[PDB]
Parts: sequence; structure tokens; C-alpha cells
Amino acid sequence: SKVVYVSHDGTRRELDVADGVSLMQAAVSNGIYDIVGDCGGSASCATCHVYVNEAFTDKVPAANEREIGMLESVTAELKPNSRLCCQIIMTPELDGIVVDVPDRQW
Amino acid sequence: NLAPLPPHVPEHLVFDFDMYNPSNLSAGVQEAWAVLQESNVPDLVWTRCNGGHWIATRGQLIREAYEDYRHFSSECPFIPREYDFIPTSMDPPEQRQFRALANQVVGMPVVDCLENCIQELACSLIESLRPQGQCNFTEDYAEPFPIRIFMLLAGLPEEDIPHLKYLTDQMTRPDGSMTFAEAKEALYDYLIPIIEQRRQKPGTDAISIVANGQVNGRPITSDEAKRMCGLLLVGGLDTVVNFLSFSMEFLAKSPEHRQELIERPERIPAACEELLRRFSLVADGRILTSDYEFHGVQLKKGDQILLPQMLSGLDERENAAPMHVDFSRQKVSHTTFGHGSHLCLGQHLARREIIVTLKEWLTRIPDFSIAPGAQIQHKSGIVSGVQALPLVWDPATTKAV
Ligand code: HEM
Ligand code: FES
Repeated sequence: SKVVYVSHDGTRRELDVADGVSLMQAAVSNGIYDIVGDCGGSASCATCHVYVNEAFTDKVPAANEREIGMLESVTAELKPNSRLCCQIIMTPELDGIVVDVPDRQW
Repeated sequence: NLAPLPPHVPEHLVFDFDMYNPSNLSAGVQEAWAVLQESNVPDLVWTRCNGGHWIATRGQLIREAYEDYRHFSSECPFIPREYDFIPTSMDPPEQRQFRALANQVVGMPVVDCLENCIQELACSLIESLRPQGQCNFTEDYAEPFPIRIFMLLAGLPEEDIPHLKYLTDQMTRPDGSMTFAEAKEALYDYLIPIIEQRRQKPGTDAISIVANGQVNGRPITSDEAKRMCGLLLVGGLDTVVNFLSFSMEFLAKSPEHRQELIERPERIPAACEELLRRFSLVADGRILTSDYEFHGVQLKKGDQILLPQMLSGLDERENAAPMHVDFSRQKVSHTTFGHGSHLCLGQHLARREIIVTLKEWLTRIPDFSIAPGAQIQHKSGIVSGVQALPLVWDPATTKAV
């Protein structure tokens, strides 16, 4: 299954991600450095911040309470489509998801 | 020696585990620790050893506690109460500032960047050892490898290794000459001048990146930089040393697991993840910031809790047959790097170190075993480990690449 990451500067990358792997884990394993994934993915750090594409929001399982809390601490502009992408888990349904990466994580 | 049972602690919760001298240690560190996970033993116990402290014994509780620094603070991470660094004793938010910095130097872009130096370093270590038929792995490889990486990262001269090897052992494992604070002070006295140098004449090595970095809105202080670099050196040298040794200890006793990785190098990354779970070796913890109830148990302000990282993976609820190593295991579940905001900064680097050591070792010395007549001595503690690992092989079975 496919995930597209677009950078703040317009750079595009695509990965083929196994079902059940986090968008963070895929990005951190594959040279997409504008996703940091500092805490390794228990939603404890806020360095895996992405803006999910508006054509996919309504297909990604909702943010839980821990995520929402940690979402308050993002450093780039928080948008309604902001998510912590260590909490977005690859599935059949997510084929072709586009996520935009903000210009900062630290 | 056992501290008097404080009045708020129920008696049926009493289980006197000594984390520095557990009962069945000649059976192996992990088995000795697995005693906290017999069916009869509860989730949360109070040991009277080491001045009295709680222990979490299941992965589920170890994770919640690590996810919860407002109740369980890192201000006092070590047991017993009686060591700077930065950022070990810090919580969020201040801790994020130093994490940011450490990530400029051991972060995944740096780790991806270094793969090839790392392999080259592994290869010459192994190549000097191959012809000899024998080595003490922990001293001849597990220590020089991560130390040589640190020297490359901080752009330190190769002639300095012996000196840091010494200062480092006196901290990690006192050979008994020097006090720990003394060893710490002497590490600081080597770093101080270099950090002054790299501030006034900055390079592109790890120390210049740290020493010229920003914390909060302003330049790091020499002293903050010093405290961080010592953690960068210490935290990655001792865990790595002991962990590589447990790994090689296992493979030395396990021809078929060796065979699998030799005949099929693709599985090595999955192998390394399995070895991380099975030979998990860290058990630090937290202090309670307030009185708080937690899984049927009332905990008092100032109480310390051991949250043994090593145990989660070994917990039969998290992994079927926890004491079996199986490189194929469907979901390798563990917290060998910790969990929550403090999750090892060196996690990316640690993995390459392991994967590279395995890859390069097995393609050169596929057959080796423990030296005849040795039995390996283990130590337990914050970082459990292996005293020495004497290995032998037939040079005739080895190969150069
Ligand atoms: C087998 C290898 C390793 C293991 C098992 C391991 C384990 C751990 C664990 C469990 C923690 C967190 C402790 C806590 O939550 O309080 C930690 C922290 C840390 N590790 Fe490692 N580690 C390893 C390798 C490394 C390496 C290669 C480095 C690089 C120098 C390193 C640097 C650090 C640092 C600087 C911290 C403090 C992080 C913090 O508290 O924010 N570690 N390590
Ligand atoms: S990786 Fe830390 S919150 Fe997502």
C-alpha cells in the first residue's frame, strides 16, 4: 500500500507501506527526515506531526485523547487536519493517502 | 539488608527482589529477573532491598507508568536515591530542548549517513581477530566498536581511546580503584578543554554541534554541553557492550540460530529485534510526584518505582514462550529502549550497531563457541551485563571477504 509525503518545500516521496505499520515508522525507516518520530511512537513527543490530506481525513480512524493532548504541543501551525502520524496505521483503505509535512517538528 | 517495611505498604505485596543480587544469577540475568513473573507474583510489588521501592512486573504497567511523567517523574530515575546528565533526570517540557539537540548528532539522518563507516569499523575489528582463533568478545569487540564510533562522531583522536576506555570502565564497572564521582570528574576534565576549543573554533563533529547548539532561546552553556556529551558517551557504551555480549553469548550456544542467519542474511534485522526482546538489559525507574493510586495500589509521594524495561518483552502476555528466541516471531513486543518521552535517543544507532555486528561477524566467523572450561559471569543492576566472553573458533573455517 502507498503513502505520499509532500514536504513544506514541495518535495514528493512515495512509499510502499506494509499493512499495520505507522506512517511514522515508514517515514523514519526511509529517509523522510522532516518526520522525526523522536519518542518512537507512543504519541509522547509531537515530532511526527503531519497534515493529512483533506480527501483522506474522513477515512482515517479518529485521534484518541492522548494524541489530541500531544497535538496541543506541536510547534508548526496546528491545522484541523493535523495528526501525529505515529498514530495513523497503514491499511487497505489508506491506499494513496497524501500527508503534508510541516516545516518544523522541533 | 532490608529496609523496615513502611506503614502504607501491604504485607502480601512484599517480594524482596535485589536488583543488584538476584537469586538465580548463574542461570542467566533474564531468567533471574523472570522470577518477578511467576503466576503467583502480583503486578506491582514492594521490595525491601536497596532502601525500599516498588517494582512494576508486567509490560502493560511499565508502559502506562512510562507514559505518565506527571505522576512518575524522572527527577529520581535510579535506585537507590544515592550523576548529572541531562536529560535523564529531566521531564518535559525542558527535556524536549535537549532531545532536539541530541538528535542533531545521533538522529537517523546521521545514522543513515554513517552506515558505511560503521561497517568498515566492524570489518577491521573482525579482520584483526579472525586469524587468532580466539578473542574476548566484550573487550576485544563489544567495547572497541561503540568507542570507535563515538570517536568518529565527536571527531576525537584515536590515541585517546585507552584513556576513555579507562574513565568509562570506572564509571560503568569499577575495577575498584576510583570512585564513581571521581571517574565522572575526570571524564569532565577531558571534555572541558575540547568543548572550550570547539566553541571558539567550531568543526562539524558531534561536540561542536552540541557545544554551539541552542537550548531554550539561547546558546547552550559549556556546562550543559559537557553534561550532555558525557551522556552521549556513557549511555551508548555499556548498554551496547553488554548487549552485544549477551547476543554473541546466545549465538555461541545456538548453532541452528547461527545457521539460519548465515544461510539467510535477510532475517538479521528481524533477528536483532528478537535479540533485543530476549536480552533486554536495562532497569531504571521513576519517583512519584504525588500520592497516587495505580492498579489497586496506593503509592506515596517520594516512593520510587522500578520500571524494568527488560521485563515487558519477557512477559508471557506480550510474547508467547518469552524465554524462547524465535527470529520469525509474528509480533516482537518489547520496551528494550524504554518507552514514553525518554525512549532511548540511541535507538536508531543501536540497531545499526547490532545489525552490522551480526552481518559482518557471521560472514567471516560463522562458527565459534564459548572457550572450553569457561562459564560466563553475569552482573545485574541498572544495566545488566556480562563480565567477559571468551570465544574460540577454527581459523580454517573462517573467511576474508
Ligand atoms: C543495546 C543498546 C541500547 C539500549 C538497550 C538502550 C536503552 C536505553 C533506555 C531503556 C533508555 C531510557 C531510560 C529511561 O526511560 O529512563 C535509554 C536512554 C538513553 N540512551 Fe540508550 N540504549 C542503548 C543504546 C544507546 C546508544 C548507542 C546511545 C548513543 C549514545 C544511547 C543514548 C541514550 C541517551 C543519551 C539516553 C537518555 C535519553 C533520555 O532520557 O531522554 N543509548 N537507553
Ligand atoms: S513519534 Fe512521538 S508522538 Fe508520534
